[PDB]
Amino acid sequence: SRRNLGAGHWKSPKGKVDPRAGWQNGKQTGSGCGPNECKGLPNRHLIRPPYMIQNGAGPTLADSTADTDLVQSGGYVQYDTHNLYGAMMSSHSHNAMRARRPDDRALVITRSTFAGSGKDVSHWLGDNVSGWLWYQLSISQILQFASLYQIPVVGPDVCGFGGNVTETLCARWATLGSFYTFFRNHAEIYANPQEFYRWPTVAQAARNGISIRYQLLDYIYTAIYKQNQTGTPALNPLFFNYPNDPNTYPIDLQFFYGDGILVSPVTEENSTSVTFYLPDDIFYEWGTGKPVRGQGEYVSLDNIDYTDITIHYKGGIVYPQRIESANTTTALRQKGFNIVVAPGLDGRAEGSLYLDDGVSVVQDTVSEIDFVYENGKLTMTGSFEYEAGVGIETITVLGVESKPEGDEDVEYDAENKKLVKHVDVPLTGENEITIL
Amino acid sequence: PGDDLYVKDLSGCPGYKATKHWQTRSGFYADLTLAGPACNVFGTDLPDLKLEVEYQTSDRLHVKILDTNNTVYQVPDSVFPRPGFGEWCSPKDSKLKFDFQADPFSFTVSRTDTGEVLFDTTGNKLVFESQYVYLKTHLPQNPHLYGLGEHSDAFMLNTTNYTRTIYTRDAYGTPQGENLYGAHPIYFDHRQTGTHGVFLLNSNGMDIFIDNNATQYLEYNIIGGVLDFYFIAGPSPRDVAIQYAEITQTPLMTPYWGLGYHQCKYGYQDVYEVAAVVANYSTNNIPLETIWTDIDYMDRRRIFTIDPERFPANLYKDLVDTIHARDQHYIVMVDPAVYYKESNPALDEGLRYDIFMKENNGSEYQGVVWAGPSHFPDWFHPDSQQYWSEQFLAFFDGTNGPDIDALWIDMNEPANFYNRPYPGNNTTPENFAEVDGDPPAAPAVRDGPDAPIPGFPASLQPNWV
Ligand SMILES: *[C@@H]1O[C@H](CO)[C@@H](O[C@@H]2O[C@H](CO)[C@@H](O[C@@H]3O[C@H](CO)[C@@H](O)[C@H](O)[C@@H]3O)[C@H](O)[C@H]2NC(C)=O)[C@H](O)[C@H]1NC(C)=O
Ligand SMILES: *[C@@H]1O[C@H](CO)[C@@H](O[C@@H]2O[C@H](CO)[C@@H](O)[C@H](O)[C@H]2NC(C)=O)[C@H](O)[C@H]1NC(C)=O
Ligand SMILES: OC[C@H]1O[C@H](O[C@H]2O[C@H](CO)[C@@H](O)[C@H](O)[C@H]2O)[C@H](O)[C@@H](O)[C@@H]1O
Ligand SMILES: OC[C@H]1O[C@H](O[C@H]2O[C@H](CO)[C@@H](O)[C@H](O)[C@H]2O)[C@H](O)[C@@H](O)[C@@H]1O
Ligand SMILES: *[C@@H]1O[C@H](CO)[C@@H](O)[C@H](O)[C@H]1NC(C)=O
Ligand SMILES: *[C@@H]1O[C@H](CO)[C@@H](O)[C@H](O)[C@H]1NC(C)=O
Ligand SMILES: *[C@@H]1O[C@H](CO)[C@@H](O)[C@H](O)[C@H]1NC(C)=O
Ligand SMILES: *[C@@H]1O[C@H](CO)[C@@H](O)[C@H](O)[C@H]1NC(C)=O
Ligand SMILES: *[C@@H]1O[C@H](CO)[C@@H](O)[C@H](O)[C@H]1NC(C)=O
Ligand SMILES: *[C@@H]1O[C@H](CO)[C@@H](O)[C@H](O)[C@H]1NC(C)=O
Ligand SMILES: *[C@@H]1O[C@H](CO)[C@@H](O)[C@H](O)[C@H]1NC(C)=O
Ligand SMILES: OC[C@H]1O[C@H](O)[C@H](O)[C@@H](O)[C@@H]1O
Ligand code: NA
Repeated sequence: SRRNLGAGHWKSPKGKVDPRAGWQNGKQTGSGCGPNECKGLPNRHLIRPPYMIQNGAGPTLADSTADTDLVQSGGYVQYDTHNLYGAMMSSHSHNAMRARRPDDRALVITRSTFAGSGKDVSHWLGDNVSGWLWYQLSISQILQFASLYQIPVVGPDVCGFGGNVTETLCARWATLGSFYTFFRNHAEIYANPQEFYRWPTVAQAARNGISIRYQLLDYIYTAIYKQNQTGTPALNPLFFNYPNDPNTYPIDLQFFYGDGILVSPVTEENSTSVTFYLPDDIFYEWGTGKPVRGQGEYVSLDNIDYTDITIHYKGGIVYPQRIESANTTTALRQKGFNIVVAPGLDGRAEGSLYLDDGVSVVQDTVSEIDFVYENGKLTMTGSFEYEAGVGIETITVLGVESKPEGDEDVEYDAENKKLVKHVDVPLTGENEITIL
Repeated sequence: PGDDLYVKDLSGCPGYKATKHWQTRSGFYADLTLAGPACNVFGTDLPDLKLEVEYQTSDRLHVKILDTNNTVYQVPDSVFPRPGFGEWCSPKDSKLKFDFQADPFSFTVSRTDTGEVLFDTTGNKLVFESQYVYLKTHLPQNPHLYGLGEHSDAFMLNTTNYTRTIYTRDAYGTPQGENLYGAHPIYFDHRQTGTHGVFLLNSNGMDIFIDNNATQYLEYNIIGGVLDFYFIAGPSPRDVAIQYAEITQTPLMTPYWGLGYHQCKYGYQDVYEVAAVVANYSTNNIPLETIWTDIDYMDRRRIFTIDPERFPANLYKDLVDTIHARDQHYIVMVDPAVYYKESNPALDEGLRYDIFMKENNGSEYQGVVWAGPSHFPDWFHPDSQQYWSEQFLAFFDGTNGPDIDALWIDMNEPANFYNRPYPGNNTTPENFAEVDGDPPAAPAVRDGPDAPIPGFPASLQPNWV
C-alpha cells in the first residue's frame, strides 16, 4: 500500500494557488502557446545559421549530431529542440523503466540533459580522461548539477574513462569518489583494467573511502530526500554555508557532502600535502572527532597517505551514521546507528534522519526524524512510522573539554575531546537522552 | 565554426522603443517597435515585440520579450512545464522590482528593499532577429557567477574574455572552454549583499560572453527563440536553489542501493569477465553494490539485442540471478541509434509505429553510430513512448535480455559519427561505417574466464569445472 504515513514535515510553503486566476498570460498553457503555435519562423538556415556559435563539434550545428533541419511531429525542427533531445529520450526511458517496475523509483544515469531534467533523470559527467585535471575539475561539475541545476545524483568516471590511470591518481580518485552522489569507476575499451583490486594502494584507498561513504549513506540519502522535498542542495559550495566570507567565493577544490561534511582532497599530482581553506567556524576531524578551530584562513596538512583523504564535520550539526560499513547496502541497513553530535560555537547541533523501504516511489511508511542537541541533552522529534528493525546504539558528542563525573555507559577519549555514550534507543517514537 | 562572437558589429542595429505600456495587479506590459532602420546582421530584425512582466511570487519575477503573433519557437510545455499557475504577487509585495526606459528600450531588475540593481540592459542594444537574439547586462566589478553549463571550467565563472557556449554535443575528454553534453542556462549571482538567480528558458544554441571591456558585463548571443527570463531573489544561496527548484520542479528521489559503489568498463567482452570482476571485489573485501556492462553486451552493438556467443540468454540469466542472489544490482547502457541495415526488434517495431525522425522527402533520417547505419526516434511522436516502453518490456525480461535494476543512457545528444565532418563525410552511410569501423569485430570467443570465479555457477566457468 501507499499511505506515505509520516511524510510532509520538510516540504516548503505551498504558495497561494488561486485556481480561477489561472495563468496571468490569460491562456490555457504556461508558454502562452496554443498546440499549433510557437513552432518557429520559416525560411531559416538550420544547418549553418547567419550567426554561428563557438561549436566545438565543427563548423555547422549538425557536426557529430543529427541534421538540424529535420521536422519532427508537431512541426518542431531539430535546430530549436536539439538541446532537448537528450532530455526527451531520458524522460521516455524513465517512463519505460517505470512501466517494467511501476512501484520502484527509476534510477537513470544519462549523458545529455537540459534545465528541468532533474525531475525525472540523474547524470554522469561523460567521457573524462585518467588525468589530474579531470580529477580537479570534477568538483566544479558535481557542484554545478547538485547545487545549481537541481540534478543531485551526479559523478564523473572515477579514475578516468580515456587513457591509462596510475596507482596514485586512482587511489586519490577512489577517496574523492566516495563523496560523489553518483560513485562509479568506468574506463575506455583500450584502457588497462582499473578496478580498485588491481593495485593494493587503490584497493585500501577504496576500503577507506567506501567505509566512510557507507557510514554516511543514510546521511546523504536524507540530504537527497530534503532536496527532493524543497530543492535544498545535497552538495554545497563553501559559500552556500559561508555567504559573507569572500575567501570561499572562488573555491572549487573543496565542497560540502550534504550540509556539514567538508571534503578537502589532495589536488596536486605526485604529492602527499594539501593546502585547504577552513572557514571561521568550529570543525571536527573525521573518525578521531578532534576539534579543529577554523580561522577563515588556508591551512596546510603534510604526509596525507594515498589511501587517505582529509574530511571534517562542520559544527552545529547532528550526523546520523550507521555504526559500521558493510559489503552490501542490504547488509548496511541492518547495522545500528551512531548519532554523532558536533556542537557549533553556541554549543547547539541540529540534524535529520530519513528512513523508508529504500526502493518504492510512494512509500507506505517513512520516519522523518529531527535531532536537536543543547545543554548536554539530545532530543529526537518527528515521525517514526517506518519499522527499521534497528535503533541507536551509540551517541557520540564531540568537543567535550573534560571527562564527566558519572561513568555509566560512557567512554571518554581525552586526546580527541570525544564522549561516546552506549544506549539502546529504538526509532519507534520521539525520545530525549541526557549525555552531560 | 568562425569568430562571429568576437568580430560581430551591432553598431548599425537601431534597438527597440516602447510605443505603449500598461500595468496590472501583478504585471507590467509594453508593445516594442524597431527604433530605426533594420540592421539584419544575423537574420531579419523583427519589426514588433511584446514585453510581458509577471510578478508570480515575492521570490520569482517573470520577464519575457517575444514576437507579437506566437510564431518564434518556445520550449514546449510538454518538456518544461512553466511555474506560476494560480500564483500572482502585488508588485510592492515582491523582493524584486522591474523598471524600464521607453526610448531607447532597456530594463532593470532591482531589490525592492535596498534598490540594488541585479540586472541592467541600460545603454545596451536589444537585437531580436529570426536567427539571432542579443541582450547584455551590466554587472558589478569582479562579480561571482555560477552555472551556465554543462561546463568543465572553474565553478566561479571567469569574468574576463570568457566564452560560455550552450549547445549539447558529444565532447570527448569534457574539454575546458567548450560546449559539453548538457544545457543549463541558469546563473547564480553571489554578492556580499545577497545571492540572486537569472534563468533563461531557451533551448537554442547560444554564446554567452563575460568580459570587462570598459565596464563588467555578461551578454547572451542566442540563434533562436525568445528572451524568456525568471529572476529569483534569494537572498541566501540555498534560497536561490529552492526558488530555482520551483521552476525546474524538485528532483526525483533516488533508490538507497544506488548510493552504493558502481563498477563499469567499456570492453567487458563476455558474461565470464563481468562475473570475474564481481567475485574479485568480494575476494579482495572491497564493497560493490552494482556491476554494469557497456555496448559489449549487444549483438554487434545493436540496441535491444544480446551477443548470442558472448552474452547468450542462458548464461546472461545465470549472471544476473547470481548478482541478485548476492543482493547486488545490474545496469547496462542504451542509446537512441537503431540499426536499419538488418532486421531487429527496435527497427521492425520502430518502422511499424513510424516514430523515426524523417527527411523532407519523408524517408527516415540516416546517420551512423556504433551498430553502423542507424535511425533516431522522434520523441515528439505521440507513439514514441509506447514504442520505447514496449522495446524495454520485450528485452529486459531476463529471457531476451538482462533483468536490469536501473538504466544507463549514453550518446543521447544525439551522437552521430556520420557527420565527421557534416555532411556524412561526403560518402554513404554503408561506406562511412566500413571505414570508421561501425561495428568493429568483437574479441575472439573465449572458452570461459581466465581463472575460476568463486561463488558463481559452473556454467560461468565451464573451462574450470
Ligand atoms: C520527489 O520525487 C518524487 C518521485 O520519486 C516526485 O514524484 C512526482 O510527483 C508528481 C506529483 O505527485 C508527479 O507529477 C504528475 O502529477 C499529475 C497531477 O496533475 C499526474 O496526473 C501525473 O501522472 C504525475 O503524477 C510526478 O510524475 C512524480 N515524479 C516521478 C518521477 O514519479 C516528487 O514530485 C518529488 N518531490 C516531492 C516534493 O516529493
Ligand atoms: C580476478 O582475479 C584473479 C586472481 O584471483 C585473476 O586471475 C589471474 O589472471 C591472470 C591473467 O589475467 C593469470 O595469469 C593468473 O594465473 C590468474 N591468477 C589466478 C590465481 O588464478 C583474474 O584475471 C581476475 N579477473 C578480473 C576480471 O579481474
Ligand atoms: O579502512 C576502514 C576504515 O576506513 C576509514 O578510515 C580510514 O580512512 C580515513 C580517511 O582517509 C583515515 O582518516 C583513517 O585514518 C583511515 O583508517 C573509516 O573512517 C574507518 O571508520 C574504517 O574503519
Ligand atoms: O566517437 C565518439 C566516442 O566513441 C567512443 O565512446 C562512446 O562509446 C563508448 C561505448 O559505447 C561509451 O562508453 C562512451 O560514453 C561513448 O562516448 C570512444 O571510446 C570515444 O573515444 C569517442 O570519442
Ligand atoms: C595503456 O597501456 C597499454 C600497455 O600497458 C597499451 O597497450 C595501451 O595502448 C594504453 N592505452 C591507452 C588508452 O593509452
Ligand atoms: C507574424 O509576425 C512575423 C514578424 O514577427 C511576420 O513575419 C509574420 O508574417 C506574421 N504572421 C502572421 C500570421 O501575422
Ligand atoms: C580570449 O581567451 C582565449 C582562450 O580562452 C584566447 O585564445 C584569446 O586570445 C583571448 N582573446 C583575446 C581578445 O585576448
Ligand atoms: C579562465 O581563466 C583561467 C585563468 O586565467 C584560464 O586558465 C582559462 O583559460 C580561462 N578559461 C577560458 C575558457 O577562457
Ligand atoms: C557479504 O558478506 C556476507 C557475510 O560474510 C556474505 O554472506 C555475502 O556473500 C557477502 N557478499 C558480497 C557481495 O561480498
Ligand atoms: C531523401 O533526402 C535525403 C536528404 O538529401 C537524401 O539523403 C536521401 O537520399 C533522399 N532519399 C530519397 C529516397 O529520395
Ligand atoms: C572520410 O573522407 C575522407 C576523404 O575525403 C577519407 O580519407 C576518410 O577515410 C573518410 N573516413 C570515413 C570514416 O568515412
Ligand atoms: O520482465 C521483467 C520484470 O518482470 C516483472 O514484471 C517484475 O515485476 C519486474 O521486477 C521485472 O523487472
Ligand atoms: Na582510464
